[PDB]
Amino acid sequence: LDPLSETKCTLKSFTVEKGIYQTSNFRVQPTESIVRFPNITNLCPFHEVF
Amino acid sequence: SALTQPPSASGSPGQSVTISCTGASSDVGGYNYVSWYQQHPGKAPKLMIYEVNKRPSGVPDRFSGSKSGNTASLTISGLQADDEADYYCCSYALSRVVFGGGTMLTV
Repeated sequence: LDPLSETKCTLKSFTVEKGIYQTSNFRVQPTESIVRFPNITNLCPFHEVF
Repeated sequence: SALTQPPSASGSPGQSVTISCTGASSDVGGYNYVSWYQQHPGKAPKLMIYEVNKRPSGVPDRFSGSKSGNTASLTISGLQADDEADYYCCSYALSRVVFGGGTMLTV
């Protein structure tokens, strides 16, 4: 909800003293799309073996 | 694939003739999956040449076979009157037998 509740959950307590008192979390930017770039080709002669 | 055979063949008795067969496929087993059949007008065909480096029993040595690349050859040493029949080549490599268009051999 808010950084106060986040640091409360981090400290596992409903009361937080003065100061940072801990490191809240780490920022991680997520992905927005997908890029599957494999090659370009024709089918495989699996009938020659099976 | 489909096999290709000449429309007809001609040859005088005593000489030799050759029948071509282009289009034989192959697999991981080998390249000798070529067979030949002779069918006289009015009866069922008969297996003449199979595994061209070999031949069945009861067949004279006049019928010979060979293969160079993707082309098969049927060699007949002596031509006789009872040789006029339709000769088909068959490819049985990829678990699928395919008969060619056939050739008319007349003496």
